[PDB]
Amino acid sequence: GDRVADVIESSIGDSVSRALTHALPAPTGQNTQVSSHRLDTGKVPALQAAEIGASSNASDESMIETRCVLNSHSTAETTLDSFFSRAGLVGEIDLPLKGTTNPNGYANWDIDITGYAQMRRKVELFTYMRFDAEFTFVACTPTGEVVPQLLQYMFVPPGAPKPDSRESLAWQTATNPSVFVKLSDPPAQVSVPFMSPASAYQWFYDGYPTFGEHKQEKDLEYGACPNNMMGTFSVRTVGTSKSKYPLVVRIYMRMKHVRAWIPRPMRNQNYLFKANPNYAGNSIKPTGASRTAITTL
Amino acid sequence: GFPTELKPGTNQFLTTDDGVSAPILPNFHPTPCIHIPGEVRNLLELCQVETILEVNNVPTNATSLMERLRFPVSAQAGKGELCAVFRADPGRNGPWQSTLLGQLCGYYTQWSGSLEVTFMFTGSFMATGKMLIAYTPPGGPLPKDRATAMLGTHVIWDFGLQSSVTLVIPWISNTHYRAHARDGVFDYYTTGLVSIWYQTNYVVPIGAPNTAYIIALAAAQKNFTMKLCKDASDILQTGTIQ
Amino acid sequence: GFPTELKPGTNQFLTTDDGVSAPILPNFHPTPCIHIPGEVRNLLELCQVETILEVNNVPTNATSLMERLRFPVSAQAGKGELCAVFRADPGRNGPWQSTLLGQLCGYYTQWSGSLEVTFMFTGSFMATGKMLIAYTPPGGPLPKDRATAMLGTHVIWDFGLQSSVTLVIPWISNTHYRAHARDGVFDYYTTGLVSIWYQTNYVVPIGAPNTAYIIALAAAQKNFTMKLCKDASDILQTGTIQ
Amino acid sequence: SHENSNSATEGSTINYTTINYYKDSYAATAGKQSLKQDPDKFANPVKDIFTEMAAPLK
Amino acid sequence: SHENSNSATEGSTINYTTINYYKDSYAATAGKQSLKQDPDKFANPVKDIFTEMAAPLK
Amino acid sequence: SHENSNSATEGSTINYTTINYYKDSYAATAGKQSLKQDPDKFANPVKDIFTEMAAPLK
Amino acid sequence: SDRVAQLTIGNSTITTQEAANIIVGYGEWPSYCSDSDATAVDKPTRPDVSVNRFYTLDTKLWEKSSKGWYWKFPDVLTETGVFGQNAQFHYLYRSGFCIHVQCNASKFHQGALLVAVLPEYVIGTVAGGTGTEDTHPPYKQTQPGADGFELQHPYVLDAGIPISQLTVCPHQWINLRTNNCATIIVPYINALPFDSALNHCNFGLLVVPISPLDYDQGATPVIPITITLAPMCSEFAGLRQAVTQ
Ligand SMILES: Cc1cccc(-c2ccc(OCCCCCN3CCN(c4ccncc4)C3=O)cc2)c1
Ligand code: NA
Ligand code: NA
Ligand code: NA
Ligand code: NA
Repeated sequence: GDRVADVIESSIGDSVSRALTHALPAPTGQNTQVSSHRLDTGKVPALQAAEIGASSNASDESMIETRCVLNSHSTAETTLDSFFSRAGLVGEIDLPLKGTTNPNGYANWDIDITGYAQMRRKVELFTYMRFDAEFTFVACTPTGEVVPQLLQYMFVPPGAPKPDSRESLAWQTATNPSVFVKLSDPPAQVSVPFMSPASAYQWFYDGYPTFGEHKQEKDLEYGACPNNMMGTFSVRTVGTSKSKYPLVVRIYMRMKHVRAWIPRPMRNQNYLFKANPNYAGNSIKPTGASRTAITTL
Repeated sequence: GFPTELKPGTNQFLTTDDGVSAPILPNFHPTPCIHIPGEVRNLLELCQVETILEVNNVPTNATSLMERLRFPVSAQAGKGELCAVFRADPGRNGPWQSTLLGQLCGYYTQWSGSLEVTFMFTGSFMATGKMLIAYTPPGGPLPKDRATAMLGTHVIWDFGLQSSVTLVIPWISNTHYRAHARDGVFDYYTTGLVSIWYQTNYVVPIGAPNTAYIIALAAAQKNFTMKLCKDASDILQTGTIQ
Repeated sequence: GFPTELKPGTNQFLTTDDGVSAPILPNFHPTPCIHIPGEVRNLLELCQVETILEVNNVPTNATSLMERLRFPVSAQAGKGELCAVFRADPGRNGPWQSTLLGQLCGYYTQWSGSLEVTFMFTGSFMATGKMLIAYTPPGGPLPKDRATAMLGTHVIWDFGLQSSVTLVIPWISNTHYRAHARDGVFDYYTTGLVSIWYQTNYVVPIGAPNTAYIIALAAAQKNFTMKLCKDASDILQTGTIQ
Repeated sequence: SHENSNSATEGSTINYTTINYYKDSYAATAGKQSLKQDPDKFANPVKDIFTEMAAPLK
Repeated sequence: SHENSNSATEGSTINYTTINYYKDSYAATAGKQSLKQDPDKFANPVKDIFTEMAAPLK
Repeated sequence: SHENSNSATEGSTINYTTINYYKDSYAATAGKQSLKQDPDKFANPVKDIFTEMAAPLK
Repeated sequence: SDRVAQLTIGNSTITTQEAANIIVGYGEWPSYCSDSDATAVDKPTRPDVSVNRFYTLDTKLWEKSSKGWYWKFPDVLTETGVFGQNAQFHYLYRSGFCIHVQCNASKFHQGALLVAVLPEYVIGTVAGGTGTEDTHPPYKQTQPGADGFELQHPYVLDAGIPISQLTVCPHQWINLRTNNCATIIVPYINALPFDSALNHCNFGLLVVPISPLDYDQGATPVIPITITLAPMCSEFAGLRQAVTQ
C-alpha cells in the first residue's frame, strides 16, 4: 500500500499519451467563404511569428475580398494507399548461360528494395512504414522473348538454408513457400504480409546492430537493422541440366494497407549505395534549377 | 465446368490494378502495432507545412549553397526599388523546388488551391522598414515598377515585434485545376508572378548592420488538392545502386 | 459463356496455396478413427516439455557422446569459481540444439517468450552445496567473476531433498519477437548468457564421491510462441535415400 | 467472411472497404481508405495555441 | 452444402471452417483449425498433482 | 456496390443502369441511357413562341 | 505572456523572458509505456526526479562563419548523472525529452538559428568525393557524445537531404531580434516499446544558422549557444552490470 503524499499524487506510470491534435474528416478541399473589407486595429492575421515553429494561420478570406466557392475537389488520391499502391520495379535478377555472375542456373537475391531510385525516394519520405505487399515476377529472355522454360522461386527466410546450386536439397521446399511457373504463363503474383519483428519497417536506423567497440572495420554495420532484413529470394531453372536459354527476372512490388510515421526531407542528391545515404561530395548540386539574378526570371 | 469466356485484358499485368493475390504464409499473424508518434494519413497534411523557399536560387558552388536559403534587404535610395521576384508556379522549375510542397507536387499531374508564402525578417531589432509584396495574376508581365505591381494582389509589410508576414497567393485560375506549367503551350497553366518592393526603406541607427536577410517559408492553403498521380521528373540514380 | 478475365498468378503453383482440388475416389469413406492416446494439437504443446540440454557439448568421439548430457561439480577452493556458461539463444548453434525446443524452433523464423532451464543434481545424498546461476541480458559481456554475474537475473540454488531448481530466463527484449541469432548483424536478436558459479562449495563427508554431475532440462514458458514457418537449417541426407 | 485478421492495418483509426477470396486478410485488395486528416500534428504543434486575429507574440 | 463426410478429420474435438466445390469433403481446403492446447498431457502427466508453492516431494 | 463516384456522367439528368467489378465507377459498362429529348433547344429557341395554326409574323 | 516562461522539473528550473512559445513534437506528450505495447516482462525502474531533470551539457560559439552542429539522443547523456548510470546498467531504455536551446545577444546583433529534431538521423559520407568509394562515418561521428559535431555540408545535412525541408520536423527558430531560446518537447519515437540507449539514437538535434550572425565592430563578439535538456518519463529494464558501449 501507499501512504506518503508525493507517491499518491505522482503521475509516474501514466500510459495515456495526451494528444494536442485530433484528425477530422476532409473528403474535399475546403470551401471559400464570402469576405469584405476590414479596417481594424488589434486584428492582424497577416502578421506572424515563424519563430514559434508553426505555419501561417492566415487564410484567403482575411487577406483579400473573396467570393463564396463550393469546393468539391477530392482528397482521395493523396492517401498513403493511393500514392504507394502502384507496382514499381525493385529488383532485377540475371540467369545467363555463359557468364560471370550466375552461370549455374540459379541465383540468390537479398530482399532489399533500395537499389531503385523511383521507389526508394518515395518510401524514404517516411521514417517508419508498415504494410502488406503484392509481388509480381516478370520473366523473359534478355530480348524480351518468351520461351518454354519452367522456373522455381523460393522464399528463404533468415535461418533457412540458401540453395548453393541448381540441384541443392533446399529446393525440396517442404516448409518454405515456393512458386513453380513457366515463362509462357502470365507473371507470377503473390501477397506478402508485414513480417518484421518490429511494429514497422524503418528506412533509417541511426545506430548499430550490436554492442561492443565500433572500430573502422565494423562501420559497414552502422545503420543496419535486422528488423528490415526479411530474407532471400532464390530462383532456379527446374532441371539437373543447364537451361538452354538465358533469363532475366524483374521483380515488382505493390504495397497495400499502408501506414507511415515521421515524414522526412526528400532525397535531393543521387543515390550511390543501397545500404546508406552516402552522396558524391564533389557533386553536391542545388535541389533545383538556378538563375542568373534574384531580380530576373 | 461452369461456362466462361475470356475477355480482352486477360493475362495482362496492370501495375495499378488493385487485385487479390494468393497469400504465401497461411495463418501468419503480424507483429502487433504499438503506438508511434507522427502518423501521417494524407500527403495533403504535409503540403500545409511550410518549408524554405529558395528565392535566391543563384549561387551554385558547394560553399555557397546555404546562401540560397535567404535573400537580402538593405538601406536604399527611396525610389521604391525592386528587391526580388519569382514565379508562383509551385510545380515549375525554380525556387519552389526547394520546398516539400514543390517536391510532393511533382508526383501529381494536376493541382488546385491557394498558396501562401510567409516572409521572416532576420535583421536586428533596431532595423525597421515597410515592403510591398505583390502577386500578379496570369497575363500581367513582370511589373516594371512598384506602381504597376501595386495594381495586383498585395500586402504591405511593416517590420516590428512580429518578425513575419504572410502573402496569400489566392487561387485565381480559369480552370478548376492547373497542370504543371512550363515554357510552351503549358504556360497556359501559369500561376503568376510575385515581386517584392521597398515601400519605405530599410532604416537602421548607428551601430547596426546595413544589411539583413529575409527567409521565405511556403506551403499550401486548406483548399489545396492534387490529382492524377504521376512519376516525378527526377530519378536520383546514374548507374546501378550497389 | 460468362465474361471472365485472367489475372496474374494464373497457372502458377504456390506450394502453400490452400486450394480445392478434385477428389480421385468419389464416395470413398475412410476407415473410422478409433481413440488413440497422446494426440497433439499444437507444436507449442511440445515446446513446454523439458528435454536434456547439452551444456557440456565438447566431447565428440562416439564413445563419449553420452558425456555431453551432463556436466560436473566438485569440491573447490571457495573462490566463487566458475562452473559453466552458455548462450541462452534457443535457436542458435550450441547446447540448445539437443533439445526438442531447439529443433522445433528451427522450423520458425521468429520466436517470443520466456524460457526455463531446470537443473537436477545427481550427486550422493550426503553431498551439499549452493550454486549461483545467472542470466545476463543482452549487452552484458561474459561475467569475469561471480560478483559481476550476480548483478543480473539469478537464482541461488541449495542442494537438498529437492534435487532440482529452475532458472527462468524471462523475456527481456527490445522487439516483440526475435529472429534466430547468429554471429553478425543478427546478434541483435541474442537472448543473453547463462553462467553457473559456486556460491559456497560442494561439500561431502568421508566416503562419498568428490565429483557429481548435474543434468540440465530446458523448455519454454507458457508465453512462448513462434511465427513465420521456415525450413530447418539441416537436411539429413547426403545422396539419394534408397 | 470468417477469415484471419493478419492485415498490416488491423486496428487502424481509418477503416477500409476491401475484397478477398482467401482465409488470410492481407491477401485482400487495398480498397478505399477513410479520408481523415490532422495537419496540425505537423503544421501547428504548439502548446498554447495562438489565434489568427491576434499577434502571435503576446 | 450437402456432401459426403469423407474428410480425415470428420468428428474431431477441433472444428474446422473450410471451402469446397465437390461432393467429397476431403477435397475441401485445410481451412482454420481450433486453437485448443493440452500441454499437461505431455508436460505434467502425474497422478497426484503437486502445487508450485509447495515442495514436489512431500 | 460501395464504390468511388468517378464516372464522367456522375450527376447527369439521365440516369444509367450499369455493371462493374472494380472500386472505380468509370470502369463500369456504358449500360443503358435514359431516353429524354429536347429538340426545341435547337429547333425552336424562340422567346415568344408562335402557334402552328396562326401566321408566324403577327 | 507567451514571451515569458519557466520550466521546472526535478530540482532544476529554467527561466526566459524572450520565448516564442513551446513546441510539442508531433502533437503529443511523453508517456510511460502501456501494458499492451510492452513486451519485456520484468518490472521496470522509474527513477523519476533523479533522472528527469535539466542537464546543461555543452556550449558552442556562434561565429559569422559557423556551419551548424548536431547532437544525438540519448547519446549526449549516456555518461552524465544518474540518468547515464541507469542507461549503462540497463539493456532497455525509453524516455522523452524537453530540449531548451539558449542564445542571447543584443538588439543590435542579428541572425537566425533553425533548431530542429530529426528522428533516426542517419549520417552519410562524401563517398570519397567522386562517389566511388563506399566509406562510412566512424563511431565518433555518428555518436559524437556531448560535444556534438559540426556539419560538413549543412545544405544536405551530411545525409543527402535538403535542410530547406527540415521544417517538416518539430522545430523553432532563434531569431535574435525576436527570441533568445527554443523549447521543444519530444515523445519517445521508435518502432519498438524500449531500446538500447547505447546502440540506438532515436533522434538528432540540429542547430544550424540559416541567417548569418552579424554585428558592428564594438559589440560583444562572443555569442554562445548553450544546450540544456531534460529526460521525461524515463523507464529502464533488463538489469545487469554497467556497460559503456
Ligand atoms: C513465395 C515467394 C517467392 C519469392 C519471393 C517471395 C517474397 C519476396 C519478398 C518478400 O518480402 C517483401 C519485403 C518488402 C519490404 C522489404 N523491406 C522492408 C524494409 N526494407 C529496407 C531496405 C533497406 N533499408 C531499410 C529497410 C526493405 O527492403 C516476401 C515474399 C515469396
Ligand atoms: Na466438362
Ligand atoms: Na495471385
Ligand atoms: Na459464346
Ligand atoms: Na484439382
